Amino acid sequence: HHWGYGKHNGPEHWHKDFPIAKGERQSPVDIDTHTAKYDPSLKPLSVSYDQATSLRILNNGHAFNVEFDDSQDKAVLKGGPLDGTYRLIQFHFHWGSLDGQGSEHTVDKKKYAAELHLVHWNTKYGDFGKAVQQPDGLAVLGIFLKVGSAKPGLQKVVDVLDSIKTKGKSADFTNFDPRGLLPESLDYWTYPGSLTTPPLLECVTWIVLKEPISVSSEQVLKFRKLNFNGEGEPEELMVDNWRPAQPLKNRQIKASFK
Ligand SMILES: [Zn+2]
Repeated sequence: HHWGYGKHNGPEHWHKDFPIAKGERQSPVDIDTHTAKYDPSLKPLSVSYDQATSLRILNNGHAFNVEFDDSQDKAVLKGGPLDGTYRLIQFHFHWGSLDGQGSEHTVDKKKYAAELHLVHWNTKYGDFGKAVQQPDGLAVLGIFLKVGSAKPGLQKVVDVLDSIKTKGKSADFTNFDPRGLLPESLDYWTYPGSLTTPPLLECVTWIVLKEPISVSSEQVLKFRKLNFNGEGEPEELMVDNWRPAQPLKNRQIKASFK
């Protein structure tokens, strides 16, 4: 015990250990599509994942992370609102107990069934731990998931989840291609924000794609069989591991598209 997503340790309690939870640039936020303004100076997003090297998948007790080798510029995000080069370190998801909830960002108050976060750190700061101390340290690519057709490129992830059911379990997860999780369009919204889990550091340029990917009910059902607890502990399904929308405060959300 420790922050989490339960009644006694969930998002409304995080500010006691992490006072930045009530900060000026917290995430996620609701994206009001009518208020977001098209910014013609935003540059196309460059997602360069052809040399991505996945290594491992880990249940960390709040989500599962697919981890990459970030010891060289293999998988990088550049362009869009970003200055410089950001290296992929891990992706993970947030999801609900029901299809009507699960995403962290919302779009005109709509909640999606889940949200994928591809986390990248700015190579100008040398390593992730230094990057999170900087206002432009991370770039997180957020992708909404809706339930409908299966996402073929997700299936290798869902099929390994039985081997990392409980907190602290990991499994080898090499040769996974994250290009198979992207939608067709790279149109996006962007704003300055934070990590959505403690320590809630205000170090993220968010890039949230407009186009959701579709996953099947069977795929998200397997997410919901994971556990927040460790092996041999009372079972607590890993569901509703999302932080709700936070006040936008003095921020503007920009759109890459008209
Ligand atoms: Zn996340």
